[PDB]
Amino acid sequence: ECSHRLCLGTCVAYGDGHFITFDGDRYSFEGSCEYILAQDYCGDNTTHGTFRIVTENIPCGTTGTTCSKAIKLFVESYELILQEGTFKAVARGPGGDPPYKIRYMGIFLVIETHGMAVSWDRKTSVFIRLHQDYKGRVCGLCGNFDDNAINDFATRSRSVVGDALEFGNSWKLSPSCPDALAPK
Amino acid sequence: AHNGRVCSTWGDFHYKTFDGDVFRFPGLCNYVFSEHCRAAYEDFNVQLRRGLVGSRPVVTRVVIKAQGLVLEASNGSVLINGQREELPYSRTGLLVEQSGDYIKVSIRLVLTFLWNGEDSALLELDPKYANQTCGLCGDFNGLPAFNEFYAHNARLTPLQFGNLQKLDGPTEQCPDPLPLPAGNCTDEEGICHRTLLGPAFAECHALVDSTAYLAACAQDLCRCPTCPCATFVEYSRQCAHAGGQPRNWRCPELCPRTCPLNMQHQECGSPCTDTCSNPQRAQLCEDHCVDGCFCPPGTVLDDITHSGCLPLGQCPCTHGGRTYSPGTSFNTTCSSCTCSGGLWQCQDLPCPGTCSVQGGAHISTYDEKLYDLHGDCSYVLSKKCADSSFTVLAELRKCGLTDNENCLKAVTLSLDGGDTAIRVQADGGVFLNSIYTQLPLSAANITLFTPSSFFIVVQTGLGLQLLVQLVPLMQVFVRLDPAHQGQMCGLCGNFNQNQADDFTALSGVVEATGAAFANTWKAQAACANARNSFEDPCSLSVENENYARHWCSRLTDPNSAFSRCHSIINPKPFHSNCMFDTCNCERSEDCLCAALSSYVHACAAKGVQLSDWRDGVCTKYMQNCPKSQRYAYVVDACQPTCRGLSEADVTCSVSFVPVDGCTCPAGTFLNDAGACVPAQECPCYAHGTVLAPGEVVHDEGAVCSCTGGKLSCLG
Ligand SMILES: *[C@@H]1O[C@H](CO)[C@@H](O)[C@H](O)[C@H]1NC(C)=O
Ligand SMILES: *[C@@H]1O[C@H](CO)[C@@H](O)[C@H](O)[C@H]1NC(C)=O
Ligand SMILES: *[C@@H]1O[C@H](CO)[C@@H](O)[C@H](O)[C@H]1NC(C)=O
Ligand SMILES: *[C@@H]1O[C@H](CO)[C@@H](O)[C@H](O)[C@H]1NC(C)=O
Ligand SMILES: *[C@@H]1O[C@H](CO)[C@@H](O)[C@H](O)[C@H]1NC(C)=O
Ligand SMILES: [Ca+2]
Ligand SMILES: [Ca+2]
Ligand SMILES: [Ca+2]
Repeated sequence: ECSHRLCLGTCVAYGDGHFITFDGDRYSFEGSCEYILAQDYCGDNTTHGTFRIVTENIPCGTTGTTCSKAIKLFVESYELILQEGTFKAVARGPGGDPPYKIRYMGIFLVIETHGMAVSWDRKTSVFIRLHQDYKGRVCGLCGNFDDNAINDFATRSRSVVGDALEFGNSWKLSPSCPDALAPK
Repeated sequence: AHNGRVCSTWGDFHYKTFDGDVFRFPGLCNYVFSEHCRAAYEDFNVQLRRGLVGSRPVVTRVVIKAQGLVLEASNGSVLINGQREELPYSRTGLLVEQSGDYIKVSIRLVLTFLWNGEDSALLELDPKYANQTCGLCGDFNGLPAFNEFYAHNARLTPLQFGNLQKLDGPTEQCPDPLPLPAGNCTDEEGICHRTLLGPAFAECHALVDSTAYLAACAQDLCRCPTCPCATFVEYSRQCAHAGGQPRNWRCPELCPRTCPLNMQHQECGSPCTDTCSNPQRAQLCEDHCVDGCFCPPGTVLDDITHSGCLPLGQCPCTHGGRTYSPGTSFNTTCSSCTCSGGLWQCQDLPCPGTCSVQGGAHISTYDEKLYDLHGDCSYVLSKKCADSSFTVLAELRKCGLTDNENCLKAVTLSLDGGDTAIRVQADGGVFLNSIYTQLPLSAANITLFTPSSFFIVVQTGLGLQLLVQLVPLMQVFVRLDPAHQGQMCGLCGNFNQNQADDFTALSGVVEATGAAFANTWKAQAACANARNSFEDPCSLSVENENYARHWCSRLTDPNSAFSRCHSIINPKPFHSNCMFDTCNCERSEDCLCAALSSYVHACAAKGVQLSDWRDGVCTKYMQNCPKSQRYAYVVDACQPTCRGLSEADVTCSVSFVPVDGCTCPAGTFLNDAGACVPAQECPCYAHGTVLAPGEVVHDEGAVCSCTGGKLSCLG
């Protein structure tokens, strides 16, 4: 007999491109451009959604194998770039109080939004923990959080594929960017 | 925005530094256009070479060195680390493209280099490079007029300044440009003043001063009169980069531009052109105005077939590299998706769930939660745990020295709460209620028959179908009418389209790993609990290593027969299965071919007819067939029998995934003796009486004939 407290869904984006989406699916994708790690901006109405998280692989001393990440935590009209070891703020829209909070959780930058907490190890792993409210209404490379892991390979046009490369290639920000070839 | 993190080079040798300076410098050699030179380790080294095209001042070669990457742009071509590359070329942190009218090289967190190809070239630099750069672009300290031109406390002319930042070739001695004599012309017609001070750049007057640009426009007027618009273009770029919105100044006479039929040439268009591949890219962009071709609002770009900007609801869709004009549909085995609304509108056809146990150890459940099970007991493979309607049991037995060497040994379908028990062994023996029963058998709606010598089909009316493989070893497959969704229990999971609930035990919690979950479903309390296995048997024998590698690699080979299913089923778990089996299997060929057969059968379940994959492998399963039979890759029906063609058969009314195996060839039939003879040699059967072929007989006032095994009666 277990207490019935809700538990936060968890997406994990780490390493050379391993992802463990919200629904528990696991795969590997070696992408080089900017990829939407999450967003509410997918639906018959995009504009009732709030946040958006993009990531891409920074090399820290060369242009080769990845060494760190670059996160873009958009929250409504705000914005936070996570790179190079700390955060920034490029707030452009309405200038109210922050809908986020920032904390130094051990070896992590943790940024909360009262229902959506992002933890960044400051080098290459991102763990995102969401409230149960956002269930089924998110998308990107952390699946759609529907407790249905088979169809989490749902691309931009929601054409569930059996391949990881197409699913990753769908969520690149700039269509000009070249698609990643076969990972080796 | 990009307030003072920009430098530029345009037109008749006009250089603009980060902090706002402008000066003309008619150099004609290689120069350090910018460089990280006040740091212990340099990050970027961008150099320009300026030359003449007949008389036009151009940039003939750029050499960007950054973080061990060398990028030489010249002659309309790009060299990346010494090798020519086709645009666009992208890598971690780097991307070079032919975007718009230019060549843009963005080295993320380092720089953004635009090069129009002939004369313009613009650098955006990170804010962290302030005060640590040196070159024609200045020092990036923010102070324009005071610190670029003081070489040891002496003020220099732009000729001297540009001559300081000079760099000869290894064997080259390029001179310095002798000062140009006085100018003439100025803006007599007032074109520079009329345009630059005109309406278009109104708010640009609030960000970037036009004095130097006015002078440069006049000076270019002194040069050819088809090349005065370079300064206006540069002022547009600078105004856009400061943050202001430039307005369209181009008129059919003022350096007219052209764009494709659906694309308009705009100054200050949104950089992220929405395109129905990503029709909402332009939602929350961050980038200032950019000039180029754009689309009228509403009709996003079509980057899928390049038909120009197209309406959102008439542009194609893409699936697996295949183009689908909107209006088309494509149905998978499990769902159908139509290309409409700029998206895929997907509905689901009902899909029978599929559990399977392959290799005697690996289990792929209904939720497709593949997991390994090294156990030695009878495990409840599946059970509608509301009732005891059906209960598929599997007995997994240890087959070697190692505790992780298992083989499936039986499949015991209990039924009606244990009233009936159909037990398929590993030799092919089928026991109905613990009594030998040959095949086929049709009773109590249960139908047992062999589509081929490799498989046994146990079809029931309760909903589940068992398809059991005997050759090359024992594997089991289970199909469920989707009606039982979210109702079952057992090893194969509750079939509710959720991979995180598959390890739900009878105690209401999700179990951790495979073996810990399985040890709750053992049939007998006296069994030994399964144990988690980390040690890969592949590490033991190097010859086993090379054998398993060289054969199981046939799975992921893109030129292999299996490639046709790669774009549908990810073959990584199947390759892991093949590796683990072959390395651990005493009969390496048996487990190897079992893995390959498993991959083929799974793919054929998804609806792909993999064929001829046994090239130089597993051919001893071609040859070992029973006499008068033969192999067949697509066996997709019952077995053609003389009795069946004579008097129909309940057997052939069962739909099962097309398995391969040994069967009689087409145009032949197997008589009750089992030998394979053509139709002419097998008899028609009336009332169970063997009525020989081609034989006219009398019965009940009627005359009958047996033609080609077919019975006909007259009168
Ligand atoms: C949401 O989208 C529907 C069409 O799918 C449209 O009819 C409706 O007006 C939209 N609502 C908002 C608030 O944009
Ligand atoms: C550029 O390269 C081409 C060959 O690719 C060559 O024919 C041409 O002369 C070069 N220069 C120019 C200005 O096109
Ligand atoms: C910039 O560098 C100069 C060079 O010595 C130094 O004097 C000055 O303090 C520096 N200022 C900033 C803001 O970096
Ligand atoms: C699946 O699509 C094909 C191509 O449009 C069509 O021929 C076929 O009938 C469809 N299957 C159905 C409708 O069951
Ligand atoms: C099928 O099952 C029903 C219900 O148990 C039973 O009455 C019937 O005899 C079985 N056989 C046939 C041929 O219907
Ligand atoms: Ca899902
Ligand atoms: Ca300065
Ligand atoms: Ca499940």
